[PDB]
Amino acid sequence: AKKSMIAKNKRPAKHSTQAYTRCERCGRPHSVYRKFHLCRICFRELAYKGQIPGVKKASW
Amino acid sequence: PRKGPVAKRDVLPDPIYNSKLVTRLINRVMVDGKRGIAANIIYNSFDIIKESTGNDPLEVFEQAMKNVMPVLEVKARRVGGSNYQVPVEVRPERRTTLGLRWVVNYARLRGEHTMEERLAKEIMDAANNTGASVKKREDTHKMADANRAFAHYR
Amino acid sequence: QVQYSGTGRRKNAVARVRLVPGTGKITVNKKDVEEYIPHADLREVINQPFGVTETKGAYDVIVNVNGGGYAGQSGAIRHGIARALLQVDPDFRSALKRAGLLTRDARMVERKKPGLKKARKASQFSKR
Amino acid sequence: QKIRIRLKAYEHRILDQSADKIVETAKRTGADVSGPIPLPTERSLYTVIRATHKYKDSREQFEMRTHKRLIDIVNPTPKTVDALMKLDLPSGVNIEIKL
Amino acid sequence: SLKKGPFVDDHLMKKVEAQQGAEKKKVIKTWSRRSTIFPSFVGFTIAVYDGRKHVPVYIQEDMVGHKLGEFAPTRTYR
Amino acid sequence: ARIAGVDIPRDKRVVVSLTYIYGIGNTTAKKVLANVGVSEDVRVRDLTNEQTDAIRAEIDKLKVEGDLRREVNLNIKRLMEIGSYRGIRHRRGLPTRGQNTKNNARTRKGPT
RNA sequence: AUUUAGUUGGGCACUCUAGCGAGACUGCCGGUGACAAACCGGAGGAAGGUGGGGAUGACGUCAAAUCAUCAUGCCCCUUAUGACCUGGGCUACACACGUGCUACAAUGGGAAGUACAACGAGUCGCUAGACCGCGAGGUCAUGCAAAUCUCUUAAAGCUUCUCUCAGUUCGGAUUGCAGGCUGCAACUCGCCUGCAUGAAGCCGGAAUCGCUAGUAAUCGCGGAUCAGCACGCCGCGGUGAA
Ligand SMILES: [Zn+2]
Repeated sequence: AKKSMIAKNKRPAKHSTQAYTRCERCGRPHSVYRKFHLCRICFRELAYKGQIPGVKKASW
Repeated sequence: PRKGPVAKRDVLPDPIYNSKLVTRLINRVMVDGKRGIAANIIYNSFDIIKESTGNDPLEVFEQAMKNVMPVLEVKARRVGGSNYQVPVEVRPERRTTLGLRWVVNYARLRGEHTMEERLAKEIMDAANNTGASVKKREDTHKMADANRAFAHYR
Repeated sequence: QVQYSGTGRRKNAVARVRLVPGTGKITVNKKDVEEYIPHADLREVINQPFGVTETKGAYDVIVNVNGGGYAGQSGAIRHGIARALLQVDPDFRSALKRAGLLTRDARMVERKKPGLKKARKASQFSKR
Repeated sequence: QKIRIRLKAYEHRILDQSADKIVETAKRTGADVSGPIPLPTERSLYTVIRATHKYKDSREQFEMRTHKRLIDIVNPTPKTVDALMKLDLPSGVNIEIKL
Repeated sequence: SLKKGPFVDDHLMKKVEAQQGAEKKKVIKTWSRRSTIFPSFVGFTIAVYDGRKHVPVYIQEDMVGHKLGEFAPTRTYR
Repeated sequence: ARIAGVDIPRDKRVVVSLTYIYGIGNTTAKKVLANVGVSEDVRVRDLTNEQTDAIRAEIDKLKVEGDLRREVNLNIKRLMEIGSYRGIRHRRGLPTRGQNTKNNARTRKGPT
């Protein structure tokens, strides 16, 4: 039962406190970045793909 | 540790008393670097000595270095697993370590109902032959040459 | 007018010293020796290079430093006297250097690693 | 003097080479250029784990560096204003213009 | 809450507004978990539904500061 | 008994004669002693009887109740006997948020 | 000079930011050492023998774990296991264990004043000033796309009396009341203030673990997922042992 919850959030919400977001290529409800609209692990992997603008590895 | 030796980081003297080992006595009660409470009430306790049976704090600090002084020390050096040690000749580094650890961790053991009268009576004891830290020097004299039954095959 | 310029960097606090010939004071944030500082304003801590150069002196200090506690930015005081004596006396510089007095501490806050609690404090290894 | 622009991007070299290009075009038609002001480069943080199901401790972090430039111009002319309203090249870098 | 406006659900209010000055009924099947009580509700007997099986309760005059779901829990605790 | 309402210790100062009592903590005692405006001086109570009986009447103003436990008993007599679920949860010692009793029983029952 | 302010006269002077550079690389010297590596000591130097720290984990070792990121062959259904709604719950407590926080006290408190940063976040998001509150806060209304302005003048110290040794000016557990704010709403199932009982705790037994220095031990600031919801997390700074 995964394809109901992909088309679920594209509706306008029933009330104001159900506006939760997730990833778009995948469907992780936990640990989505609101400034990205990507989930956790796809940011890491697509960052290793060399396609996300900006982001570099970190060492200091 | 395993590779070789290591430094010891000797302490600087006070800019008030001008004595190095007084700083070593400061830096064993002081918790979280709180010099404001603990070191100042140590100042207050040695001034209590100065006001009652005392003249100068440096001389009575040397008098405490007399009557607490660890003359010997043992260290458990097993060979085959058993309780094996010997009264070793103490370094004046480790002499000061043992003696001031006796004084400070007996000021822990004392626990009198004023936060510096425990220190005042602690250094009135450690400076004037009394208190159980001087009796810890007595008991250190005791086990010196009392574990010697297994310390003469060396 | 006569005034000096000596900078000093310890514990993330630059310290510009406007040293003027006086009697030996401080106006730290234009405040005196204990209008800003508690009793930990000790003699051999602050007034160390006066015992090797301009003995006993001293001259009055103007400075503006923030960063660190009372003992941190007081460590920036020695760099001010170091750069002041650097400005003033070339022949006492060797007596400064053999007594040290100019070796800047390169220490900052240590980098705190993930996977642990702190920079070095590993977690409680609760084996069993 | 009533002309000022901002230059904001990720890196440093493309920003300040384009800054030198537009400083060239500005002080060519007139004079009196101000400084190509380095801004202290606000930095981000992120913290992402490596695995999927377990193993929270295996961190793998990412950050962002955003250099910024401010350019003022003293004593302008209508020609440097025409240079700054019909030339915003390069297009890979974005600018923030005022007057 | 209640003093900055009573929080009573409107169409269930419209179910109980229809029988204000009428006879005290026995059963009104509802959901009864969100609306609080202000004292013009005295006398009824409305079927409180827990989530699995509804259990009714009658209404006295003392009920002034709570809801209907505070008496049929979701426990089945034994 | 003794000199001011109930629960009075003897030869203790004025904040103690309102602090120990079943019904008044400290800040109400602070405002009541601020209404009169007297000093403790220091820990002993050897002062005039007119002030002690005056502040006795000032305690007789307030709700220092010998049947305050009966008041809370009638409050919980209503509370446990409408239904009620918070009447059950009152004796559970658990608030209106849920308190997650997985080790939280040592307050009342002592589950050892 | 003016000042309540560094207003604008003043330029980047010191500082600061970021651009190119120089820089600590056995770079030089004395001795040990076969003249060999290397070692012990100097000189210069801010940094001496890879300055402190990060990114970067070979072959493989362990059927370690991931079909609950996604792809995915094989066996199963497709008037149901697919899909839509209302209430619930994953937060319950007869017990055991791992982790985090608070005191168990005369090194702790209360009244007073007085201090010291860095990393950031920020235009339906942070609140200037003033008003009214024991208070959660509310009210008039300003700024702020950021080196301007909002969180945002950090805490332990410093100097007085104090509880002057008690379940106690140690401490705050559960409970009645005044409330405050988010939401469509805070019994299930958010957080906080204040008023009122003042719980237990009166330094922990085997067995443990963190760690060789601005580090242990300790005190504050911000950020994430987020309308609301940190003793957790991720950093940053402050004091600083053996
Ligand atoms: Zn994704």
